[PDB]
Amino acid sequence: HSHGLFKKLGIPGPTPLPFLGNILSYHKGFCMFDMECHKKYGKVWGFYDGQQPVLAITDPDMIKTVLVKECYSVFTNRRPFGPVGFMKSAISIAEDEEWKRLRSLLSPTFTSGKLKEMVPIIAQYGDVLVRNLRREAEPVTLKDVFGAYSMDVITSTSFGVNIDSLNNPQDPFPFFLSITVFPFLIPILEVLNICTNFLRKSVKRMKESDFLQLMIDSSHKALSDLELVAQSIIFIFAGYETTSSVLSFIMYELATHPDVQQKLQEEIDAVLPNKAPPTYDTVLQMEYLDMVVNETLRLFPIAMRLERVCKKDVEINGMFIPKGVVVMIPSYALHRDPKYWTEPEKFLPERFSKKNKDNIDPYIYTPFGSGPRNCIGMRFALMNMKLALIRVLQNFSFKPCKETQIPLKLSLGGLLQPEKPVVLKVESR
Amino acid sequence: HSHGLFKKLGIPGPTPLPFLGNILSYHKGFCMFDMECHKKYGKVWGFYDGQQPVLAITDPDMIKTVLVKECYSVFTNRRPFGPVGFMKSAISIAEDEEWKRLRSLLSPTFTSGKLKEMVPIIAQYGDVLVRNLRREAEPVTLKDVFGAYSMDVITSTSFGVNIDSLNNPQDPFPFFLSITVFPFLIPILEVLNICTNFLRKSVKRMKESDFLQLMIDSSHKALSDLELVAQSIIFIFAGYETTSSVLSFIMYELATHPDVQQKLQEEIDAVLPNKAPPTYDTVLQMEYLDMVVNETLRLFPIAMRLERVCKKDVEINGMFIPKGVVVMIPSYALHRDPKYWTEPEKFLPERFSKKNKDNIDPYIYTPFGSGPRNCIGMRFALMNMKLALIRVLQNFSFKPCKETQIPLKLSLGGLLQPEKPVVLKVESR
Ligand code: HEM
Ligand code: HEM
Ligand SMILES: O=C(N[C@H](CS[C@H](Cc1ccccc1)C(=O)NCCCc1cccnc1)Cc1cccc2ccccc12)c1cccnc1
Ligand SMILES: O=C(N[C@H](CS[C@H](Cc1ccccc1)C(=O)NCCCc1cccnc1)Cc1cccc2ccccc12)c1cccnc1
Repeated sequence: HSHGLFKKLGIPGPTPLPFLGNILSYHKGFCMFDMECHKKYGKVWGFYDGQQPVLAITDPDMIKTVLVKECYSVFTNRRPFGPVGFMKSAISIAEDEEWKRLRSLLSPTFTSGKLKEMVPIIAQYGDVLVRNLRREAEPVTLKDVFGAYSMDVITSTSFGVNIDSLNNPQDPFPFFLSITVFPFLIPILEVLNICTNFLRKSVKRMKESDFLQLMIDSSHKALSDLELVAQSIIFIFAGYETTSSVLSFIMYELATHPDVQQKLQEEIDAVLPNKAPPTYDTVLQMEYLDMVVNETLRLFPIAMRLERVCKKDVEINGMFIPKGVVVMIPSYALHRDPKYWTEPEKFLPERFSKKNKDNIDPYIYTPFGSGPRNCIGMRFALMNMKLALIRVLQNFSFKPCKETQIPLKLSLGGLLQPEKPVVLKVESR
Repeated sequence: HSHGLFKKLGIPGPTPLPFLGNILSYHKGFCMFDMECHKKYGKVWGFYDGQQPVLAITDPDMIKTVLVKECYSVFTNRRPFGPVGFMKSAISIAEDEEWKRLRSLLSPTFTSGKLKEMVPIIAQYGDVLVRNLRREAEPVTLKDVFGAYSMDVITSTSFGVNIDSLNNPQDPFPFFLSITVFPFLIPILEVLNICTNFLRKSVKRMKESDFLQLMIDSSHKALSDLELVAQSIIFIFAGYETTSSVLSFIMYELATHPDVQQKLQEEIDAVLPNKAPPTYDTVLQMEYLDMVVNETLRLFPIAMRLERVCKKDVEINGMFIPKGVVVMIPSYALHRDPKYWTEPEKFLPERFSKKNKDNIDPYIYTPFGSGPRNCIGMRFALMNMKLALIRVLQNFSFKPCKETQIPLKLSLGGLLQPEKPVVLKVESR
């Protein structure tokens, strides 16, 4: 069918098989597929997820045109996910005009000062972590401890609840993607009644009569109860998973690089002497801390792939793109590209130093994306993580163990998840 | 699911059943449904074809906004038909940018002078009709004789072929619409390989090395062989069916109204004395002839329903419409509306007289639609029909028979087709 598209465009790529397209080459994960295609075909290439044509671009100017220059008019939406039901109205899933409203509706949640009156609330949960951390079983599953914290902070910044997750919490947060081959079955399930339930109303209950309160405020600017919940489901998952997952990845690199973990712990002692309470302005000046979370986001991107659906015919940077093609930016392949990073498989936070910050193109390293559809909780995630990295390193040191996977191997599937959990030996001072 | 839409909009209509919506009320045809809903709910009402919300409008200013004012930006497309395959690129089926190109590509086919150098070719096939008509079996199936002619003229104006259809032609030109209830299965069949074949290449053969020649001319302005054929399939079907079907409907009203058939035959004798050959300018001045084809198009519209898919949220004439709603204009219900026509079930061509032409709103009587997506072959159809009505009435008179359905009843399904064919007794002079 559409498998002759890239042939007619003069665009190279792996020859697709009938119906399946190129999905068979995902047997080592799409990152390995993206990197190998990046080396065999160059700056641009096309392939097929089933019968869906995907155009991969690695040129920075062209990437900037897709994510920024032609976002509103052409590349407004990502690949349509489903079946979801009412979750179609979630901001990270909605399209065009409905998303444009949801973005403007939820933008003021993480402004400059909106995060400033969060630290007094976030700081309290930090101690709860150091208390549950101070346990002396003289490794530790870094994910659960970080997940307990990250759930406690996003459920508190969005709504009013604290949860010492030493006991059981209620947040219940895969291997199913046949649609990517055969997605034409999504409209089948949109009427087959396919989707949350416990949380689909547990959130809905919230009346409180602030993310929750800056929404019940609900002129072409309304918000149903399900809409309230649909945004809450996204914010809770993103605040729990993304934070905790990256925090554990950061700790793995700190344990396997004692010089970096030690030089960072020196940074926290100086700027915050006598283990002073982390404020909103002390985080924003620890420079080496910023480099450490930045270099970890390079080697372990949560996206791995950035994508935009072409909505109408375009010619960008001297190349025509038809409607309905998914334009993909292989962030993982670009973050590991030896053409932009020397020894790219190595953990070296000096890439983001004061002098080396200029050599980085902001359209090759895009851990939060860019443009109007970038990560809306980027600054909340950076602050929530850095507030965590500061207090946990002011008190503890982290060290490998016999139950630690070294070198850490990432699930060769479709998730910035490790094969084995990060279990590090925690030591105290 | 979406069945609560019109309830939340304050818009009345028949309460839908699960999954089916309101399709059950089509048991007397959608025209009866449109007329009865027009009388029970007023100027605007909504219903569901399955789970697809359809908004019916009868206000002329609002109809003008949909068909004309907001065509390019909002109401660019009709209901997506399928499964078709390569026929998706046919102009009457394509969407937005692809249709916008196909319209500009095929517009010059029926200009002012483009039809003027057609009459010398069309006139020859007229005689072929009067020859096959002069047969004296002293009724006649009006459709086959008209269909033989209308196929001979559109296959000649578009490509080079004549066909005395006294013998067998090759044009092979239903009752299947489950999709209207359950259309989510269309993308299933777009990959299940569901569609023409004989004609899918019989047309393709055309090389000729003029509709065919003004296309092989095939910069973002190309046309594949299938595209050539896909447009040819539409032009052939429209030139054969629409012409012959309306011609037979016109003859039925002329046979059942001898005063109108006689007054029209007087009109042809005067303007064209001594049965002078019909030219391009003699057709354009027979005024009563124009009224007769106009009044027949009122009682027997080929559309019955005009529809546009709402592509983005709009507020038109003080009413909000969400994305994805099909806006329907019930042409049949409006053509039979006693509020705009006195005794609307009666055949009275004086409604379109010189003085009575002003009382007609051009957005209540829309047999060819209006706006950028109107009938592109309107003037070719009007000329091709009037050129036929002139010569066939210059020689013959048409009269009811025992094998004639009086009063004629239309298929209560979804087609301007009669229940029984128009079989009239043809007499000569
Ligand atoms: C280390 C932490 C995080 C990373 C690396 C990350 C990464 C990303 C990326 C790559 C995108 C897509 C950008 C694009 O396609 O151009 C995105 C979007 C988004 N992020 Fe995050 N994210 C993080 C944390 C969070 C948090 C804490 C929230 C809290 C609400 C959040 C909410 C969202 C939403 C709602 C979107 C979709 C925005 C839209 O569709 O308009 N993210 N994020
Ligand atoms: C009595 C004869 C005819 C009638 C009553 C008729 C009626 C119509 C109507 C109601 C529409 C839709 C307009 C709208 O939705 O606003 C249409 C569209 C169209 N007609 Fe006809 N038609 C006739 C003959 C023809 C002929 C002879 C052709 C020859 C090519 C033709 C080609 C088309 C095409 C291609 C479209 C689609 C235009 C587009 O999608 O841009 N029609 N017609
Ligand atoms: O993942 C698909 N689309 C997605 C859009 S839906 C997806 C559904 C979902 C809901 C609840 C839990 C888990 C998944 C969704 O809401 N996620 C973002 C919600 C929270 C979050 C996570 C991470 C960074 N910030 C924010 C596009 C998308 C948006 C934002 C961030 C993303 C990060 C990685 C990958 C995709 C991303 C997809 C996959 C296969 C086929 N088609 C579509
Ligand atoms: O009929 C559907 N859509 C249609 C768009 S496809 C339809 C498919 C088809 C191809 C070949 C033979 C018969 C049908 C198509 O090409 N016709 C127009 C082709 C010739 C023609 C006929 C009549 C007046 N002029 C021109 C919308 C549409 C366009 C133009 C004129 C129309 C007249 C009456 C009704 C619909 C019309 C539909 C039905 C159910 C569900 N969804 C969609």
